[PDB]
Amino acid sequence: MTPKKNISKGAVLHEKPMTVMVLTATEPFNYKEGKENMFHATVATESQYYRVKVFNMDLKEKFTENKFITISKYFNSSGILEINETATVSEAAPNQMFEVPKNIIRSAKETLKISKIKELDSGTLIYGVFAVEKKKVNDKSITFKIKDNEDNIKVVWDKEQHNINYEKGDKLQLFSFHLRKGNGKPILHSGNHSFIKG
Repeated sequence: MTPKKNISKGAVLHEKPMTVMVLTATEPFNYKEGKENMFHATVATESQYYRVKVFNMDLKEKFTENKFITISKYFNSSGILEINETATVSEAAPNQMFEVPKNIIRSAKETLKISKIKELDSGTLIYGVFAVEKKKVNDKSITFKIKDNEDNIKVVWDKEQHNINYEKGDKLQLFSFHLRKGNGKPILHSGNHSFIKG
């Protein structure tokens, strides 16, 4: 349970070595005061793409775009790969490299429509780029209203005493926001590793 530090629960250990190609990665950022920084990344095999959360800062150099890395002892939290100090992350061997299908790359950088987001299971982590229609700011949280051409949903953010400086008509890129579906209009909500980046 110390190999599983900073790892979301339910996450499954994968000793099975898998080589991926790095599509993108964010700048390292503080997600919890007193904790090591983390960054978000998007990777891809031939078959499909994965969203990745990395909690070992000693790996930032490794996570460069268009690079191929072989990972092992990584975790799987409901389709999301979580990498910590337990994992082995090395530069890939050439024979393990591959060509990533175009449709997979684009499906990785594609942003779902809000109306189709709303149909995903509650608890699903939501990534995407959305236009901002409306903003409400108070002391507990900031509530954005993001819009499509067809639909709008509310993205409420409670955690980092409002470091963010985005307003109406701007474009927000979201990371690891929780889709909450209950008795009422579904919302997107900030979680532990949730990250905004306009």
